[PDB]
Amino acid sequence: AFTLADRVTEEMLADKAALVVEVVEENYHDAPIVGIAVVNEHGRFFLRPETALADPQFVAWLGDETKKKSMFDSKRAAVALKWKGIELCGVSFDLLLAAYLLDPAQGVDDVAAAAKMKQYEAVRPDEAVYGKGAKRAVPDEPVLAEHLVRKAAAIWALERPFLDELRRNEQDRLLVELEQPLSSILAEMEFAGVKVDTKRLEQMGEELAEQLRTVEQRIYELAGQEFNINSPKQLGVILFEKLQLPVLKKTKTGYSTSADVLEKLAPYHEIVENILHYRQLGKLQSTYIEGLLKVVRPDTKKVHTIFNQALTQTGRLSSTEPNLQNIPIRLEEGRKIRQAFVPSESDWLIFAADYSQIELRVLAHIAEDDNLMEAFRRDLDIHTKTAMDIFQVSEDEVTPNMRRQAKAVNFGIVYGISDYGLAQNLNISRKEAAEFIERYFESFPGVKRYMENIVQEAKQKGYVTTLLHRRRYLPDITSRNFNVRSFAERMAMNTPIQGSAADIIKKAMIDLNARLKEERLQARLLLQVHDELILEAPKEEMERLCRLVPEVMEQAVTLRVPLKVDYHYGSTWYDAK
DNA sequence: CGATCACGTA
DNA sequence: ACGTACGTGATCGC
Repeated sequence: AFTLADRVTEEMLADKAALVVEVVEENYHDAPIVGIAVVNEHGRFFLRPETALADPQFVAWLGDETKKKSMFDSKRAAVALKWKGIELCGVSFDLLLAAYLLDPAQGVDDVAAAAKMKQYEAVRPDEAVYGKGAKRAVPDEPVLAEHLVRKAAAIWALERPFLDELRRNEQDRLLVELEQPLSSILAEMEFAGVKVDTKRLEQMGEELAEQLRTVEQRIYELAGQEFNINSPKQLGVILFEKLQLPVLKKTKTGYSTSADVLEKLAPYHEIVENILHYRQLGKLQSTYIEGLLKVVRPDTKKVHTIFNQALTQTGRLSSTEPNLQNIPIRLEEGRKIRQAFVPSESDWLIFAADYSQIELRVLAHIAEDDNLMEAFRRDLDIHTKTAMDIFQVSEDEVTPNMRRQAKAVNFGIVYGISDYGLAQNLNISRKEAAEFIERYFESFPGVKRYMENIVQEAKQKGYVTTLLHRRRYLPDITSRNFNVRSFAERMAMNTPIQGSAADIIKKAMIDLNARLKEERLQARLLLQVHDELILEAPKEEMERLCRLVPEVMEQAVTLRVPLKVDYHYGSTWYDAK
């Protein structure tokens, strides 16, 4: 049972509690809190939020760092409270992050899923309580109050067994010193948001709209017929049946029209270059103009992403609503989108700092490959050096094509090398790709030993680990299906690299936040994009940031090779180049 | 409403 | 025979 409380009392304010601050909307920015539950040594309490959040003693308790709270997804609560002007402190255990670290593959998205990992089932999945999609709703108070108290009771019961397993895994510091402090930093970044120049975005959409109309009219006259260019089915009929273009790859239902396939078809018809261009413009228009404008806040003109900290299988963050980790940059036309991302205050600038080749530097460290470590100790161009070694030429004899192919080898090595995967990427035969791979391992025998050993270790232990002891279980490493087993082998090779790189930048973020506070800088973190950090700061702080930010990022961990950070700043995200 | 294509990023 | 890890939008089916 539990107390359905009319007022906040002293016994609800104990120095250790499980706390539920329920935000049902999936995007929690400026979202309602629908109910609160507190479980502690004195009992179990449900509080209505309009009462609790107006009570100065409850607000003081929330913000008291010495009053310890155990929660699930405390960032969601912390951010929803920030929009109400209320500080949440003292979160000493986050069951979402604890479950994520123990096993990211569970996809633990609610308390019930985490509870099931320890044979605790006296709590309902959130989706069973609130419903799915269209029929999603907050239930009546008796039903809501029981759910929130059951969630708090589950958190109360599950802290000890989760912490015990984290300790056995040597992941306790990973939770308490990395992921939990990072959660507070992400909460601040999301709450700050990024300012958008919506007038510039709208002007870009207008120009894109004209150019789409121009290319689309060109495609129709080249096909002698109007059709929905955005339908892969209609497009496949036009290309491979009407225009009789060669079919070099079929999908499941019909024909493949992916950009790769289209590159090869461009010699046969002028329509193919136009379809590629039409796809480029339509992607910018639908996803990065129209889509961005849909989630810009009309009052502040800011976007407030949500960084999912407990989703990826490697320890990376992801970013949603909007995804600010896939804003175009590779092609100049899309890169101009970044001109619409601007500082949030006048006389401020965008500052962007990125690790140089962090994945291959991590590989050099974990493989202890003499040649690879020496290449980074010389700060060589790694792809040119790889071409020199693979193709047995001096630096002067590396042609652009040779560097391009060596780069592709380097990407395959990080991803989990295979002759078929490299052959697909370089448009060469499997036998040729195998020759490249054999030459690579002759030049980097420590990497070869590492890759063999990590696959065997994944088989023996059942999992692989990162530098800071994140883990990923790989049960498919023992499969007798070649495809399934090969997937797991590539994951064994890639996850310690991608995951260790994630560990490093997460530590850098914690270290940076602490240095910014010590220095009393106004500069603030806005975004992380896997190997880069984006900040905004007064123009008068740029000189100090040019020294501080790369140093903090470079010193976040000590590896057998240096870490190298490049940086740029300017009046928009585009200009921070 | 739900997988599939496709394409954007590191 | 599949490159590693993500998210969004569109089409198309029931």
